[PDB]
Amino acid sequence: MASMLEAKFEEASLFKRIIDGFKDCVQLVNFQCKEDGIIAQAVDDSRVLLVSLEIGVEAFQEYRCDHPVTLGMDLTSLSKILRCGNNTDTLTLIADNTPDSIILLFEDTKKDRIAEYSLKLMDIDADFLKIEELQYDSTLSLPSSEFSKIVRDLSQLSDSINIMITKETIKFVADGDIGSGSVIIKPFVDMEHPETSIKLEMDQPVDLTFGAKYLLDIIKGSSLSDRVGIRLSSEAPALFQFDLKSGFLQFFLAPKFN
Amino acid sequence: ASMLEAKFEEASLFKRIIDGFKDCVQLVNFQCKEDGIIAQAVDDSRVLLVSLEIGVEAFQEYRCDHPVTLGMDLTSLSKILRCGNNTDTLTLIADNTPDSIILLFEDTKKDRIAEYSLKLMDIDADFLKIEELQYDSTLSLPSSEFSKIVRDLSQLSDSINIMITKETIKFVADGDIGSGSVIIKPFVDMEHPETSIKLEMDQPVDLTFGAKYLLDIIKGSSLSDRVGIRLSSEAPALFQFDLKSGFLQFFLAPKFND
Amino acid sequence: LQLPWVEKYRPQVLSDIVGNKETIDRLQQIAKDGNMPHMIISGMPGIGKTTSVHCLAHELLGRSYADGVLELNASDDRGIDVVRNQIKHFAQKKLHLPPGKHKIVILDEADSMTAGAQQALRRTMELYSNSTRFAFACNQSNKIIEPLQSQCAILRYSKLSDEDVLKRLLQIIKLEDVKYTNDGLEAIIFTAEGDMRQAINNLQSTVAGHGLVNADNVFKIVDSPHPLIVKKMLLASNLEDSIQILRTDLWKKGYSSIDIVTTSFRVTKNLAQVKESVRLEMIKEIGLTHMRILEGVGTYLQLASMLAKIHKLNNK
Amino acid sequence: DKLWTVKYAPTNLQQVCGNKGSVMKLKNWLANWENSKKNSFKHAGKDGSGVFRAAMLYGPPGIGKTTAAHLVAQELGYDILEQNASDVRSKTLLNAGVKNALDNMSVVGYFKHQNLNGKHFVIIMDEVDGMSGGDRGGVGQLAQFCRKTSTPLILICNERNLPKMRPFDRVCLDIQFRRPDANSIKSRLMTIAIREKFKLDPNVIDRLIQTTRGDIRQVINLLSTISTTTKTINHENINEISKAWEKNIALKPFDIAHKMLDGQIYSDIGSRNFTLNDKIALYFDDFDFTPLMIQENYLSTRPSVLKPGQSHLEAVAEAANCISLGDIVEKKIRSSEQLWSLLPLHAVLSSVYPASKVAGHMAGRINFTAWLGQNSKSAKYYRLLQEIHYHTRLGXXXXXXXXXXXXXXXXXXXXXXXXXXXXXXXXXXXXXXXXXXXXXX
Amino acid sequence: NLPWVEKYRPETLDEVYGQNEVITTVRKFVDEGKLPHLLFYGPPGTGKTSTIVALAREIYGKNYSNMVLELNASDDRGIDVVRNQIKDFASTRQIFSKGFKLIILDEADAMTNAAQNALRRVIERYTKNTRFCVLANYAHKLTPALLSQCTRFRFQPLPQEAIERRIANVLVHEKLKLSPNAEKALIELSNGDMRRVLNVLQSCKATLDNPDEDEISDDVIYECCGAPRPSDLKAVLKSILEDDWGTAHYTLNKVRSAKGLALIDLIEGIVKILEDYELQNEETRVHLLTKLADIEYSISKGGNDQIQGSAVIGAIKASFEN
Ligand SMILES: Nc1ncnc2c1ncn2[C@@H]1O[C@H](COP(=O)(O)OP(=O)(O)OP(O)(O)=S)[C@@H](O)[C@H]1O
Ligand SMILES: Nc1ncnc2c1ncn2[C@@H]1O[C@H](COP(=O)(O)OP(=O)(O)OP(O)(O)=S)[C@@H](O)[C@H]1O
Ligand SMILES: Nc1ncnc2c1ncn2[C@@H]1O[C@H](COP(=O)(O)OP(=O)(O)OP(O)(O)=S)[C@@H](O)[C@H]1O
Ligand SMILES: [Mg+2]
Ligand SMILES: [Mg+2]
Ligand SMILES: [Mg+2]
Repeated sequence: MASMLEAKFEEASLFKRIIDGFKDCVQLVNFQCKEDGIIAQAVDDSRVLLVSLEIGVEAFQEYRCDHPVTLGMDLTSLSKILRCGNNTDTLTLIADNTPDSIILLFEDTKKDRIAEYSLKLMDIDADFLKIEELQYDSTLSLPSSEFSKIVRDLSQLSDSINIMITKETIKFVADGDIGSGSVIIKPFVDMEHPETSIKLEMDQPVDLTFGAKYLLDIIKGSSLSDRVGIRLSSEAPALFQFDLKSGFLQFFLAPKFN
Repeated sequence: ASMLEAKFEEASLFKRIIDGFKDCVQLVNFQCKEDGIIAQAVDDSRVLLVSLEIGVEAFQEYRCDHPVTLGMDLTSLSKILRCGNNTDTLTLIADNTPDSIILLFEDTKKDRIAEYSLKLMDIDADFLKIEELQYDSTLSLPSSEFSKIVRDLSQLSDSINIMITKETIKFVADGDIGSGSVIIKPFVDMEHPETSIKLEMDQPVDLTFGAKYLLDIIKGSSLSDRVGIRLSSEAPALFQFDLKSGFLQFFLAPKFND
Repeated sequence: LQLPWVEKYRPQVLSDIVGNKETIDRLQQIAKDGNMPHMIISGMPGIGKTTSVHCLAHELLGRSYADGVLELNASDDRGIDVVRNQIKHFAQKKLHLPPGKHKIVILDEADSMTAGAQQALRRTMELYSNSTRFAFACNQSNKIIEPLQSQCAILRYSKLSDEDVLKRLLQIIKLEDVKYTNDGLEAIIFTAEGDMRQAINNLQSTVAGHGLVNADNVFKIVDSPHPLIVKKMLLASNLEDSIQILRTDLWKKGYSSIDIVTTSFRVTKNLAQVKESVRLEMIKEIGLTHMRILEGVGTYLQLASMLAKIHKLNNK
Repeated sequence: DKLWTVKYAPTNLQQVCGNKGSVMKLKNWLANWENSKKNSFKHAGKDGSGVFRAAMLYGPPGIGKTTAAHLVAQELGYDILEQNASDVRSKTLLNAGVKNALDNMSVVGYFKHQNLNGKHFVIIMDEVDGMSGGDRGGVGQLAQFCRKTSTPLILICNERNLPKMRPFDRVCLDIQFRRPDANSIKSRLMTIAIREKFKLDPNVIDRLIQTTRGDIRQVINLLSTISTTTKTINHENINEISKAWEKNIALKPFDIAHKMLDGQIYSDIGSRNFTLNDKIALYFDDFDFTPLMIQENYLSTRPSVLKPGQSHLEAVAEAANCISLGDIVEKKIRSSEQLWSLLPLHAVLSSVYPASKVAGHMAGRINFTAWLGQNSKSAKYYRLLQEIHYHTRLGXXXXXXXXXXXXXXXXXXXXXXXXXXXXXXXXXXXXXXXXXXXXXX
Repeated sequence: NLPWVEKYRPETLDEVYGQNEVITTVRKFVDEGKLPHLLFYGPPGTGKTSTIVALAREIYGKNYSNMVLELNASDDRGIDVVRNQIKDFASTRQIFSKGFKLIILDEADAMTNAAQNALRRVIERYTKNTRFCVLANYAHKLTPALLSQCTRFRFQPLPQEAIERRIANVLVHEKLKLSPNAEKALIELSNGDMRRVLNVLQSCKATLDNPDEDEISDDVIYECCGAPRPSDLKAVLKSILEDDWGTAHYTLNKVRSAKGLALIDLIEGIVKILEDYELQNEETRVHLLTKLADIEYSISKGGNDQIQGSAVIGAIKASFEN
């Protein structure tokens, strides 16, 4: 009965998976809260990967948030807290006016157990970037568990992974010193299980190379969506996206030199 | 003939037991008698003391005619104790004035005899002291349900305060990155008596501890599926772990708080 | 309970410090405004540094001291790790404060902070000076790496004059109804050499064991060569006489060879009777012997040569 | 509201007081980088800044190194990726972090894009001589990057001639920054003052710089002490506040040397108003500089304390001797963290006594200690002569080298035809010459 | 089988000799519940360690080990040990009996300034619940911030009285006899260090013992702890003062090499034997003490045994031209 922001996650585990989704490449991040929902972008420490989040008001059993508020917080701390909450728990975000902190209430069906944590906010001078929906040369999509395996496999061979989309065909290559690694997957659609289908909307060929380390970090969003969208263009950062019932977690990875 | 004939119903018993000491306590002289085994020891800081009592009821056979003094190292002992299959039976065997104790593992179908020797540790100390026997408050909850609350809060502070207020068990931690508070009440699930939480209070209690120890304590959660805790202002808190014929109890000293 | 008076009567506001007026006022003003620069407050033991900074901390943050001040002293962990995390995290912490106020980080006993750590502190207080300001307290600023030094104001503190020591001494006397003597107070002043803490501590130990604070009682707890005797030894008209004072009243009574010299120096210093030129040449001698005592040769002989050389000068 | 060093921090290389020569040398290198790359970094241009992947800035505290590196980067459109001592730069994390950006482009470089470098990094590895035990193998891995990077790399440190910095020697373009020029700092400080609504005697603004030994960051902070201390500055206050400020916060080390050297304090009369106990106490007002201060100017006074018929010279020799003795004492005090109980004696032997021997009228003027910066010269050169020895040890102790490397100067400077002849016929290279040239000079 | 030095270690406070003013005040302090932080400083073997150990027993009895925390130079006490172990014990209540805890830091002057500083900050924050006792040979080697935190009790060298008494005790529980002025010699040579007395006394209970009832003489002692004797020493002076150089240079050269003496020892003894003469001019005294004091000093740094000796002869001789 004393707040300017009061959201209540349908599932506690959600906000955790959402943050464990990128708390390894980004440390400090500003969460912009408004009427419709929560939005947040943050650049990598090496300034190579841009991370953008979007949590729609449809992910909360109840979402208030009167005025627009900025919640700058350290993901390592916030992560320690979320780790507290158990299964049968309704995580509720709470923020007063011009906060210095933030409360995370872990209630339970059985009103005989209540656990609330306070988290001191950070002062973040975010270099706000202008992300604009672009027209990428190629736009594929595949199971996140697969993209994960592929990325993990190849990363053992090289520090760089080349993604080639030629003649409607997805090809990942890794050329190291010990040897090379090549994986190719052709589009299809299994009506048996639509989620295991490989899509591909090419318009122009694409040959980009990404740092293996950043892909190993992006594949961590493979707990939010069973599928991963990848949009590539010779003149722009790659875009890896995971879909959330009410939003998404997207990554913009800058390529290497030609 | 063996002056000390101790056969454990299951070798998997003496294993969960020593797991309580193992970490917080260094060396522990084991004094045997005609009714079972007892032993105690204290932290090099003199903040926590462990008291072990093993009754014959948890023995398939016990015979220790004349009392004995078995000094031994837990790290060395804990090793010998792992060399036991879940199909064997442990048997403590010591001669007149032991120069090393013997553990015997045996099956009940195939001839397999595992006999390990173990030198004894003599520290020239046997101070067993206990004085408290009536606390202002007694509570109980599942050993797992506890160990959780403990490590959660351990993340935000070096100290954890178990605040016993009018029918409300309260654990709190205040630190650098934020605060943490878990308040569980006494409840009973007719269908799940084990996960029930009982609390009998008389006079309010308020005392802080050092998470350091509190942590090593929740390791005795391996000895049982339910931990008992008795508090009393300006008095070492007692954490007891019930066992069929005995128990493992921790006496933790608080911190002068004013 | 046994509340030490050094703690019980610790100045709780910039006003109560009998410090270095000039400098303290400088602080009083920063307390009213708020543009507190990073600063290194250095000086001898017990003149009011740690008190000072903490008092500045309050008048600046009021109810905010609790969340806007982070103290880290020699009893805390202050290595590379803590500097790169705790401290950094604090400066990055969000805390809404009045226009000219900033969070304060107090690193006391800063001359104990390893260089590597200080080195890892540099960038933090440079990047977040707009919300966080640092205060370093030490006896030797010499132990603060220059990069940190150039980032802050250096405020030197001076030993407390006997007048100042005397004032706070009486203030405590009234609030404790202590029975004192003028000579008794002169004994404390004389043995605290500008150290308020030292003075108070003694004062209490003196009352705690003799109630009445008189020279005789004071020098009892101090248990060092009584100034009077030491004096009567340095002024003895005959070298034979003074050597007797050293033999009968000092050495035979079991006082440390270090104890003798130190007092001798202290007494020679206040020997108004003698002349500046003279007291200094003596000191030069007492010191030479002193350093000899420190190199191991703390023999009776040495002390004798000291008095001998004294007379040689006080006769020429 | 903000610290002054902040609000008055350069915004263009067109505001870096001093080192303009080195700033240029820097900016250039960062310009011809693309080409140097195009040419496999094997074409040491007319500047030499062409065979170097990375540049190594170095110099005293607060002289603009960190400002230049950042500024030179922002001027050529590049995006900055920096790290410093507050970060963990161990070989492990180094190889798991930045190693990955050595050949990558800025993700910010896109949402910002006519920029020609906007999508490229300039790696600023700052405060490198600060990498402690919290950076195992950091310098090594860092020095390895200077050879295999594919983007501009800028490293900053305070002491380039250190053992920990050895691994960086031959691997990069090291541009030196010396202590900015007084006129530069004086001019700058004036500008500040004017904007800060106050005036100061060019003699005060002058000695500050002298005290700050060139630390432009320090003077700025030290100069923000006035307006911050007093509540309201007025028309008249300006001329008088300088006193309380100068004799307390600012040039306190001077008011000490002043008082100490005033003969009025040693005369029978003042001799009891300002007692022996007070004179000694003045020492504990800055026991760091006081000894340095007295030694600095105990011979620039018109004594009024000399015994009748005692020459200025004679009295000086007596203090000279005492200054000497006090040193012996200091050395021991600094040989055992537990010897502070000797400071009073040092007070007498290093200041009060010497003073009393020549105190009186101030002939010249109180000067800052020459010993400090003079101790830099001597030191910074022993390191040179040293590396020179560990290159000639093949051809006399490092001492016998500076006292026999005289003849060499001739057959190495003589006329500057027989160029290559002697040079190479010495087994020396480029740096082997550039280095030996410095000291010899 | 403990060497006497340890064998006769005070078991209780009533067994400590010559430190009564300390024992009484301390005990009064405990009985009145006003025990302050303690600093026991003094030279070697004066009863410092004996005293707190005993004081600690008397106070806690058997709950000793679980209520008292003691560390000494043999232990690790850097800054880490201070914020941890020490700090922990100081901020944690007792497990057994109720009351205040006691931390003993022996040979604290062996600690570094960094550690001392941290120690002090701990003692400051937990003074309202725990008691500290610091022990040292030199207060001056202790940080003023640490010293200023406790009440001081200087353990002075054991007075004739005390040492004569203990000598009496050891002579009983040990079949041993000590001639009149032999006990006196032992005293004058122990410089108030009870430790050196018990040491030589057993360096005889295993030397002269044959009939198990012999008599220890002045000699047995002077020779035992290799120290001059009035006769010898007081003779070497005469040879230096009267006889020619060559002759005196011989007397000294023999007396010290025939008795294993060292200038250092001789000088000292001479300075005192000479301190009673009624010299003519005062300068005689001065220059004498001066040069002798200079000699003694140069020796402590190892110069040239030969020259330094001739230096002593010279100094003593030269100065006696009045
Ligand atoms: N100028 C002063 N005015 C009044 N009380 C003082 C003054 N200086 C010291 N005290 C007393 O001495 C105690 C300790 O002084 P501190 O401020 O800790 O000295 P300090 O200069 O920080 O000493 P260190 O840490 O050993 S360098 C305080 O709690 C006061 O009661
Ligand atoms: N050469 C200069 N010209 C103008 N202002 C300067 C100069 N050097 C320093 N400053 C001021 O001092 C502040 C810090 O200077 P920096 O360049 O960061 O120092 P630095 O040389 O890197 O020092 P370190 O980190 O101690 S090595 C700036 O924000 C400026 O206001
Ligand atoms: N006052 C005393 N009364 C009786 N015996 C003593 C006394 N002082 C010393 N002794 C003997 O000397 C031995 C050493 O005394 P300690 O109490 O350990 O001396 P200490 O003052 O701690 O010495 P340090 O460590 O060299 S400073 C004991 O075991 C005693 O037998
Ligand atoms: Mg302090
Ligand atoms: Mg810098
Ligand atoms: Mg001892």
